Amino acid sequence: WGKEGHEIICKIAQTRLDETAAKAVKELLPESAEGDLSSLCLWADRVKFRYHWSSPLHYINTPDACSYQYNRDCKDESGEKGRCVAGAIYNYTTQLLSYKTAAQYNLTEALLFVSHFMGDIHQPLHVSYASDKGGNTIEVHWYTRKANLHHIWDSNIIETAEADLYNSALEGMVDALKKNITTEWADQVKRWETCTKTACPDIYASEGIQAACDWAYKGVTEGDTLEDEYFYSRLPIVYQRLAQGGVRLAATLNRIFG
Ligand SMILES: *[C@@H]1O[C@H](CO)[C@@H](O[C@@H]2O[C@H](CO)[C@@H](O[C@@H]3O[C@H](CO)[C@@H](O)[C@H](O[C@H]4O[C@H](CO)[C@@H](O)[C@H](O)[C@@H]4O)[C@@H]3O)[C@H](O)[C@H]2NC(C)=O)[C@H](O)[C@H]1NC(C)=O
Ligand SMILES: *[C@@H]1O[C@H](CO)[C@@H](O[C@@H]2O[C@H](CO)[C@@H](O)[C@H](O)[C@H]2NC(C)=O)[C@H](O)[C@H]1NC(C)=O
Ligand SMILES: *[C@@H]1O[C@H](CO)[C@@H](O)[C@H](O)[C@H]1NC(C)=O
Ligand SMILES: [Zn+2]
Ligand SMILES: [Zn+2]
Ligand SMILES: [Zn+2]
Repeated sequence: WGKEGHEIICKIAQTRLDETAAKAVKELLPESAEGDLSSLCLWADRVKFRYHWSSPLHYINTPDACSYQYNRDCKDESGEKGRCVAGAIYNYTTQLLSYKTAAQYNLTEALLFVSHFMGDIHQPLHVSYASDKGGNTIEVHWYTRKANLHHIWDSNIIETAEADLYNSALEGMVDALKKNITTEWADQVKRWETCTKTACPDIYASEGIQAACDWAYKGVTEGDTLEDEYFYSRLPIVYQRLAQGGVRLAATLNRIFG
């Protein structure tokens, strides 16, 4: 996701932390954050080159098919196993288990990475085809503007919804997502939070590629103009994935710090 998606996910998550997790997050955040996790949920994107080793950790590349397997797909351009967003989530959640224990890692970074990557693993086109670079090479128009399909999913759909209903800001969208988490999707939310291991990234990635095939890629050809029909039909999936991301980020931090 772009800025708006990560902010939404982290705002939802921080309000769903239990007391012990809320305290740990406040302690691990720098003073400059003023206690707001969402103010740093794009930090990972800014260190893609400062920490070049981190760039493959934002996504998963799959073959041209609608399936994800950790062993097959979680690896970077040198084939190094684990170097994908799922592997990163396992890494940084494990690191955070070390908070306040008697026993090398910067746990502020671990928090910022897990927060961002929990978001990215929910963007459908972050678990999609290597052959089109997760939709980055699929050039279309979003209404009147040229854009690639990946960018439409990272940013354009959310921003257009913001402008359509929420006066070009994310607060109204956040409150509507929270409303639905409580009153429309309560049953689902309980399932989203369930994880028998730290975290369950492979579950999230498998959902993501299914969404990529069913919703993101579906019906789209190079050069198409995506407009109201695509926007209105895909918006609910975006809402679902943002809500899942926020719910799962909170549930994961609650497990880690409890
Ligand atoms: C789990 O989280 C940790 C902490 O963020 C993260 O560890 C980092 O791993 C990278 C490598 O993946 C380390 O970067 C290396 O640093 C060493 C020396 O400090 C350098 O020599 C390396 O440069 C060589 O290797 C590169 C290949 O990675 C080449 O491209 C390059 O040309 C050089 O030959 C490299 O920069 C980094 O230091 C650690 N940091 C810490 C604190 O351990 C780890 O990758 C995460 N794993 C996941 C998410 O799977
Ligand atoms: C733990 O990691 C964070 C993030 O990398 C470090 O905070 C950064 O520190 C650098 C250098 O002092 C500054 O330029 C940035 O302003 C800081 N970023 C943030 C988000 O706070 C922190 O210093 C690290 N702790 C260590 C290395 O002990
Ligand atoms: C909330 O759910 C209602 C009813 O299903 C739906 O009309 C609305 O679009 C949803 N809003 C969000 C932000 O998901
Ligand atoms: Zn993102
Ligand atoms: Zn992206
Ligand atoms: Zn990212």
